[PDB]
Amino acid sequence: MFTGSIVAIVTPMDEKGNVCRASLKKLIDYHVASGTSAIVSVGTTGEWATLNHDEHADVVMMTLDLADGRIPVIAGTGANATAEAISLTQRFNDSGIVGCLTVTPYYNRPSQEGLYQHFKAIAEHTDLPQILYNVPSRTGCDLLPETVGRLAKVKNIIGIKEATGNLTRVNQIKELVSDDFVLLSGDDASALDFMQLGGHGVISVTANVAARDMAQMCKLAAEGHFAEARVINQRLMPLHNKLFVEPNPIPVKWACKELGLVATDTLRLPMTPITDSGRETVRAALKHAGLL
Amino acid sequence: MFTGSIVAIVTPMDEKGNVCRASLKKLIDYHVASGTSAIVSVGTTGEWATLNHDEHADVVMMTLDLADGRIPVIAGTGANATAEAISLTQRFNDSGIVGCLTVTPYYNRPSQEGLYQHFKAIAEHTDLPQILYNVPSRTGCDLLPETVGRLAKVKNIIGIKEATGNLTRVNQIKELVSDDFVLLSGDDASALDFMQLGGHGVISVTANVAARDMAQMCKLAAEGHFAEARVINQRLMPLHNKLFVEPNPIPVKWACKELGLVATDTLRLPMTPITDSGRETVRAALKHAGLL
Amino acid sequence: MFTGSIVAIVTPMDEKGNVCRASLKKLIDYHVASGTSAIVSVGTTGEWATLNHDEHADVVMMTLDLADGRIPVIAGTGANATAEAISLTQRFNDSGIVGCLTVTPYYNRPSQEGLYQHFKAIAEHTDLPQILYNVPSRTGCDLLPETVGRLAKVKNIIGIKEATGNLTRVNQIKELVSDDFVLLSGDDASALDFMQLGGHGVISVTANVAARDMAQMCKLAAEGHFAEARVINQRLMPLHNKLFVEPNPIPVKWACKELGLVATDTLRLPMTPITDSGRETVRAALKHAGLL
Amino acid sequence: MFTGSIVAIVTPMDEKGNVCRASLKKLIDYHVASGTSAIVSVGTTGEWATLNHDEHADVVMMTLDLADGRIPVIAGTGANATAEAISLTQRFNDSGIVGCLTVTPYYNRPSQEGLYQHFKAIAEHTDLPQILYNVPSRTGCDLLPETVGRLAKVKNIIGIKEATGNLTRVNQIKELVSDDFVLLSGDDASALDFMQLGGHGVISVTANVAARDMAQMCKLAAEGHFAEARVINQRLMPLHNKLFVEPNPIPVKWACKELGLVATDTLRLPMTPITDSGRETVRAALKHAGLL
Ligand SMILES: [K+]
Ligand SMILES: [K+]
Ligand SMILES: [K+]
Ligand SMILES: [K+]
Repeated sequence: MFTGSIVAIVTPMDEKGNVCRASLKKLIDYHVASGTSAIVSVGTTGEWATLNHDEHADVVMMTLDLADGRIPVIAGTGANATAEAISLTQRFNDSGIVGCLTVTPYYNRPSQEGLYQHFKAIAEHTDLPQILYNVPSRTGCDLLPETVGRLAKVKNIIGIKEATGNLTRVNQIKELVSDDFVLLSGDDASALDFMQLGGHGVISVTANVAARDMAQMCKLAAEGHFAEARVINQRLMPLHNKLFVEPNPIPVKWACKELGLVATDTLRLPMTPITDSGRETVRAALKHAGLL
Repeated sequence: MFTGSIVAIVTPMDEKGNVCRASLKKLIDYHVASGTSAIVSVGTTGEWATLNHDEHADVVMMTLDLADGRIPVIAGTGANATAEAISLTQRFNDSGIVGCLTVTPYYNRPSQEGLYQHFKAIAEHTDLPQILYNVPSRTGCDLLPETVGRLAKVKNIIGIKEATGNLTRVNQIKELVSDDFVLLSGDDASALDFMQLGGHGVISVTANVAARDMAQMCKLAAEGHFAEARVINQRLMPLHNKLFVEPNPIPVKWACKELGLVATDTLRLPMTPITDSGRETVRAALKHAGLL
Repeated sequence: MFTGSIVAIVTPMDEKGNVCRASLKKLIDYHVASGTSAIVSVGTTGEWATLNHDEHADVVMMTLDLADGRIPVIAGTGANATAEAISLTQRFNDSGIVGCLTVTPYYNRPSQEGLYQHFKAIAEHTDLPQILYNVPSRTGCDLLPETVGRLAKVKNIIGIKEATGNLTRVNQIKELVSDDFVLLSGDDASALDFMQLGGHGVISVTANVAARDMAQMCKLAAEGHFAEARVINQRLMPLHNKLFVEPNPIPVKWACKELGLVATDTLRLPMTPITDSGRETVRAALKHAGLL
Repeated sequence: MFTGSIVAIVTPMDEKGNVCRASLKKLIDYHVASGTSAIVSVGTTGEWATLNHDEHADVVMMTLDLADGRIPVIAGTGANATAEAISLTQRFNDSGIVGCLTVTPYYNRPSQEGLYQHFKAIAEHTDLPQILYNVPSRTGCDLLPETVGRLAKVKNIIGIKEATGNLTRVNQIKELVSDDFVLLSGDDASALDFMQLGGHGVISVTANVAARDMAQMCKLAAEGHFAEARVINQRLMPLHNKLFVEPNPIPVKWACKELGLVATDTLRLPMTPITDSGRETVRAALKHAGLL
């Protein structure tokens, strides 16, 4: 499922930094119960950066086993070398995931033609649906609407998570792609605006701690009831901002711990424990949302 | 050494995308003859992003073998995960390299405290000298002078490659570190300016194809002969700019092939072959520098 | 009238640089006939910068005389000194204009508190409605939503022309102001998006040459018929971009001359005549819009 | 001269907002005693934006009278309209000023060809030496090195105040102009660096309150004594930063009052009185420099 509120799920860890199965089960049950549309497993918010390939596959497989067919799972699968991206994607074929979230090559700053070849080749070598992920603040490269237009013609490239926060991209892309191509916000603070402009949903950090309100907001937006969705969005707006007061997923993991959703807020270096000042800003945002 | 003209050497490839030993030997001999001070092996310009860790080590080991003690070799060794950077660096202990060029975590955008802990931990698990590498346009992370100052206190963190192109950083860092911390430019176009402000050399892309000019420029600079140095700079300025006309190392590999320094200009996806327009551009720059 | 398609009208000049009454009459008749909502006289596109105070008042008065009650007129009235802004605004009280478009102080980069005091004082000293004008690319200062919220409480401050092109500002502002506060786009390329997000109209450059299509687009947008408005917007999008291929109003004046709407395309230094390359880009945009 | 430490002098005011002759005399005597090289009268820091053209001329004439030939006086003379800049400059012909600091048109964002024609026309209608002034953060216009090169050929365009803080510009301009074109910094924080790269002095805000230190810094710099110069720079660096804690000249006028150099810190709207927090900040900077 590729519409509505999709959670960019944390990968909960014990005090040693290893994946905590009990905490993950608690999160998945929460998402099933709260009407979340799907789970992105080992995306950015899932510390894709710091898990080894074994861990990355283990977390996705554990998420699928725990979900037990109750909610669809999308795996985070990008890489900055095209042969690697292909390789890692093969490993998930027939896993039970419904799709892959594949980021633009980071660090090596490819041309638009390079991006076209990269993603075309990934898609050629799988039957899985691919969702392109554009996040220039992290990767140093910006997948432009024209190139998204070229890629949307590839049968298996089915949508984009547009994380620039630049709302002009919504209708620049829409006009170049077919009506079944999915446009998903990757910027919680601008996501309601994104849907009002014609976007189809959000791949959300805030959804980790406010799943029901996120799922209701996105349904109201889909129905056209923007004034009603905006009431919910105004209560969540402090979280949408303050979950990035320190690098993601530091604040959201601390919030999940405070709510009792995970056992510990531990992350892997170079992510650091939340500062005291951060804890206070996040807890005030949680109170604004009505969660504490 | 860690001073003068240090080449960010290309990883020359065959048509299959694997390292070409004959071409690498030819380059290394060229650098020895040209007066280059050191070689950074499998840094950014050497396609660190698209070699796997074994391929990367094979290139470094081959480069050391071929250098045969005639020219010092520094290995590119970043990772965006701290545990992984430590293992990946450990592999070169007792290899023969003289130090490591370690990049700031890319994509995950750690805090300055996070950067401090990452580099401190790397430095504690090795005896090799570490040169920090700041290139926010690629990494989405900017290692600020205050943090460099804190890290320069760690015994084996010995210098920085400052690739922002922001010349104010030279004296901001110089005032916070001891007189033997090395400051190197990572931006060819501003490197002579960077040395004029107090920097000690440059880790250069342009040096791949103008090694003698780059070494003579840097010697003059170190001797305080800036007007003289600048005449050489003006001759090379179109190269300093146009070797980034398309994403590095696309232009510089073509240039190396056009000069007879390597057998093929092949790169790995998502890097693409140079366009016709890019060729003409780089060819005019080579003509300007007197190399063609 | 402060809703719909409002034209940022050129000030047509003869070959000597003096205002051309016959050309101005032709434009005003065209706007009356084409369903434009109102005319902004001597705004940015009207070369407010280069007219002396005598000329500025003369053009507004001539525009009012020629309009003859058929279309409302808004005068451009900003200044970067608060006493001056007050002074110039007094001169239009009882003129027959319906309102003033008052820009944020340019060059001196005031604080948000400074902006608050500036605009509060202007509004205090007139009965005329004031429309705030935010255009940081021109002024060096950015009137933020919080400050717009404070100013919207002043009885006479009735709306804003938001020219950043940053579409997140629409609902940031809306939520802080009352439902009768008018939100007007000042960025033709993003103006339809702006209205879809809840904006009320556009103060438009494109409207100078495509008045009817602009007026129909804005009415469809007001009715909620965004798919229909977007068809028109897609035909106008080359003009929305290419009217800024050289500094405004250079391209739009050349376009008005090409259509026969004004006698000459003359501007005042430091605005320069359109280049040949500019003429060709603009004429292709006009053909795309169906106007040539 | 047009070299060494040149003060961008405040226009001290009474509580009514008009020039305070007693305070201006005291400042001018202070500069003569301190070794300042020249005074820029009614530039940016002198509130050029909020004086009318007569008030501006009165200040310049009073400054010359009070200077009594002891220290050269340059007048701020920009306009964003070419015809107006020419008239406004003509007024100072035979006044006694030694030259004019003429700003790039603000707000109307002319092309480089437009900037060339504007400055060329100004220079042709006067015999006074013109110093170009590039400050895109205030003007929205960036006068590029290539254009400076073209303008430096005009006999009485004699130098540039480069207030971008972009240190690469020093050598880009120096390579295109003759050895007697003057390059001055307009950014206190980077001015010593700018001189280290080949610049000839600074038009300084900090010099209002640390005139002796600034003059000694600039002498040392001109003599090649950069380490010595830098010790003075480090003492003044918090001032160089915090005199812009709130919009210039809000901090520097408060500082002048706190030092007993002027009678009141009054400014004209939209400049606002300094906040309590800003006072404490600037006071700590003054303490650091040893001036309080
Ligand atoms: K498709
Ligand atoms: K050290
Ligand atoms: K109001
Ligand atoms: K000259």
